[PDB]
Amino acid sequence: DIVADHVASYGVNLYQSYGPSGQYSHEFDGDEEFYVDLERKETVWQLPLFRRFRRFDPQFALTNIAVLKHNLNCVIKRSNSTAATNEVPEVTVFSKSPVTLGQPNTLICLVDNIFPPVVNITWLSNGHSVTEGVSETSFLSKSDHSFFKISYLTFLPSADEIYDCKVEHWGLDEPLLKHWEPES
Amino acid sequence: GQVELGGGNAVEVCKGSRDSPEDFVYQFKGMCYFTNGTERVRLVTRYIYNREEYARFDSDVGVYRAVTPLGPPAAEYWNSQKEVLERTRAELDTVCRHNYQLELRTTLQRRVEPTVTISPSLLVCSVTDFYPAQIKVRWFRNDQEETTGVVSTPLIRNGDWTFQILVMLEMTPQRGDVYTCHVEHPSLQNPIIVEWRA
Amino acid sequence: GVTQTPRYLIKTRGQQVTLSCSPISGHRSVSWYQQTPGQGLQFLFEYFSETQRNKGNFPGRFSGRQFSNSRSEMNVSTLELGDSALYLCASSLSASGGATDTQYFGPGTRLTVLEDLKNVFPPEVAVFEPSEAEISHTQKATLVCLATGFFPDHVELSWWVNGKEVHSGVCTDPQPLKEQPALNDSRYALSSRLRVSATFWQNPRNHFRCQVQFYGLSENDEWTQDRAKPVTQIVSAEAWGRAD
Amino acid sequence: MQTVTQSQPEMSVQEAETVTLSCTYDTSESNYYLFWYKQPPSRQMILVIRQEAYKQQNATENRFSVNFQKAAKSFSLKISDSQLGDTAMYFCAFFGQGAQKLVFGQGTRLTINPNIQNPDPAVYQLRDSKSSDKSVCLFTDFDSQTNVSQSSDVYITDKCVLDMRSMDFKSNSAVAWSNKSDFACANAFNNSIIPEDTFFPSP
Ligand SMILES: *[C@@H]1O[C@H](CO)[C@@H](O[C@@H]2O[C@H](CO)[C@@H](O[C@H]3O[C@H](CO)[C@@H](O)[C@H](O)[C@@H]3O)[C@H](O)[C@H]2NC(C)=O)[C@H](O)[C@H]1NC(C)=O
Ligand SMILES: *[C@@H]1O[C@H](CO)[C@@H](O)[C@H](O)[C@H]1NC(C)=O
Ligand SMILES: *[C@@H]1O[C@H](CO)[C@@H](O)[C@H](O)[C@H]1NC(C)=O
Repeated sequence: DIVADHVASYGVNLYQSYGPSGQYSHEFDGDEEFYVDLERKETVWQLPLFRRFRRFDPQFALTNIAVLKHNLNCVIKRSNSTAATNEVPEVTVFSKSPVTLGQPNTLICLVDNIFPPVVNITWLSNGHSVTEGVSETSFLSKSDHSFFKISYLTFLPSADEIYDCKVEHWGLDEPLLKHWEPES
Repeated sequence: GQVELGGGNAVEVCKGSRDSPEDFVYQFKGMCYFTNGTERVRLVTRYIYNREEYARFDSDVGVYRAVTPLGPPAAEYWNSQKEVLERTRAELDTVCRHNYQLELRTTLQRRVEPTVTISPSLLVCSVTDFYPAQIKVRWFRNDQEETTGVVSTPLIRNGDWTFQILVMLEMTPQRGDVYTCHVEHPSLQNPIIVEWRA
Repeated sequence: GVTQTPRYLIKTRGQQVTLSCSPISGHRSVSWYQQTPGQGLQFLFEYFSETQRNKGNFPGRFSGRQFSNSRSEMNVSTLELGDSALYLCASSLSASGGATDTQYFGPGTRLTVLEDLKNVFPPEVAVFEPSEAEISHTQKATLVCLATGFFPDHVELSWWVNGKEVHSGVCTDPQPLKEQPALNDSRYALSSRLRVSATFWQNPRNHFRCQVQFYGLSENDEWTQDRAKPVTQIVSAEAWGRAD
Repeated sequence: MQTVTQSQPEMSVQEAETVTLSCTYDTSESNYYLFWYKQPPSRQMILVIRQEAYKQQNATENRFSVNFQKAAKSFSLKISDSQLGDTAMYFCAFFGQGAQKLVFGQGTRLTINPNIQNPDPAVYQLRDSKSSDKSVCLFTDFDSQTNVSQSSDVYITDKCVLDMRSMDFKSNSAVAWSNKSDFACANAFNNSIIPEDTFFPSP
């Protein structure tokens, strides 16, 4: 293995036939600095610190992803059309900070060991889909070339509200639901 | 800052163009490894089909190499073009070293003080929302460092550029036992100490 | 190298045009540009692996495409008079993502957009023999070629001596002269010089020829006027050496 | 007019002398490429010099060299031993590794004036080889410091530089003609400065 003080992915480049869809993002020490919205041609930094002080032109991403599309076609033929193997994702739900009823907090749903990078992550509050106060990371790279993805739900902890993170992936026989509840 | 760049992916040799759905996945990773500032920098660009890394350029080697039998046609092609080799070798400077200058001004100066709270469950010391990852947590029972009975979760990556870690202590509270949680972090000149008295 | 066709083209307002480009052998990237005197060099779009990777700010009637061997075409529908320009093709190796910095240009397509074809005229060509005074004064002999009354300025002038094209001793005006400077549809005039020694002009066996290639309408072009259809043609004029 | 600036629309230089063409640029890119293109009257865009931002060594291609001052964002082109074939429109170009768009300056028109050793300015009358009634007036062998004025209803071309390579005899010439019956080669170049030593032979 390579031991180093800091590891950066100055180019997590992704393209896949399903969709088709792609992703361009930069990482530093395992956290996402930005992704490029390929449809809108915009660099979307993951911290307000980064947008104020750092520049990245989205055209670099569009160019590189177009090459990935070319490379993918070439290796599909070279591999005699070898399709990706579905992996079984691993899901964990936890809060961002210690839970106190009435104090704004954040639920975190970590979907780990994702491959291929096609997944549904849905928050349920008392059995119903919730999109308000929901955000998520891009696909974050892993050293074994699978991915993980994290979704967030901002919520007010209350004794009368329970939550589920619903994950749908081809490696699962059925939607996987990880349940979470406050102190009481 | 100045416009940052990624690694440019080499173009593959081609000249033109069940129960679950099929998916063909291509990955390219421009990876920079930094040690002791920028004194030791290593560029490794990885070419992956699905999850199979089949070719890579390694700055410690200086040329592309095949990793699996899928790689020889690509590595030989990329090593024969001076416009690919020399440009990739230069990325150790134009990508890794330059971007690091902006990490020094942003990511490497990010210091988020940990929040330390104690709550019973086993006594749980929650250390939440800190960055960077280096942290030291110790349990103390009346100025006596606990060595046995301490169970800590792994370092938890929240994905929003903060970490957290839960350090639990199996203890028996008496009327005179005062438990304190000591947390050391690069954002703190002095340790954070939170007390819990029965 | 980068090759383009057609080199010259006349169109009327509202028609469409398709331009062809073949990049340098092995190059994967083709870029298109428009050069006008009012806007300079304007980027259209760039193609790689049969897909558009980079785009300029031209309207949708400007489009392009690229085929499996990386040859490219661009198209302009509903041509406007302002679309008259030199349309340039440039190729880059592009062996890795981002490596389109070095672009080698083709010859370009001269597109002239007109309201109609009524003012299209081929040139009249005349050759003027050197004066006896120049020969006495300098022992050199300057022949002059004059091409007049042509529109548009899609012309190429060359000199031929005894059936061989010559370049040494030739000077041609860099840009045509407007015969009617006020009229914005004025026909053009162009002059050229060929200067030889007195001994070469004084050999009556030497044959001098000024040849002007004119690019106008095609044989399969509509023409409803009372004069000859101004087709693409070569108009030439000659002179023979004199001993006297 | 903002990313690449060429403040000199026109430039002239004597043959075999040195000329410097100005170019400054403005960018936030960390890695980029700078170019000079030569566009002769044939309208062919010719790549003359290429400079990489991370190679601070000034690029050179035989007679062509650049003064790349990265901190000043200046990229001037020096043409040494100027040749007649250097007469062209010169374009400064910029390509950022991020935006990946080749951007061109407004262009600089360069004219190279020939070296005229023994000037012998003269006006000759040349008869049409087919009709002895038609003729043109030829102003030739004047020095490079002479400018030719245009018109009315009288056509005068700009001056032209030819080269007889068998004797390396360069010479300037301009042509005038007119259909009206009160034309005259002696009168043809009145508006332009005809030097006092110009030869007007008798017909
Ligand atoms: C992520 O969620 C997507 C939205 O629910 C889901 O797409 C949906 O998939 C179902 C079948 O798996 C489609 O239902 C189709 O339903 C029946 C078969 O169940 C067919 O007979 C119909 O003709 C119809 O095509 C939904 O249409 C489809 N939703 C869309 C397209 O918006 C994805 O499968 C989920 N992704 C995963 C699990 O990875
Ligand atoms: C691809 O693999 C199958 C067996 O899995 C084989 O029969 C087939 O011939 C292969 N493709 C080609 C082009 O040979
Ligand atoms: C780190 O590099 C510096 C020089 O850049 C050197 O002085 C120092 O000794 C190095 N430290 C280690 C631990 O290698």
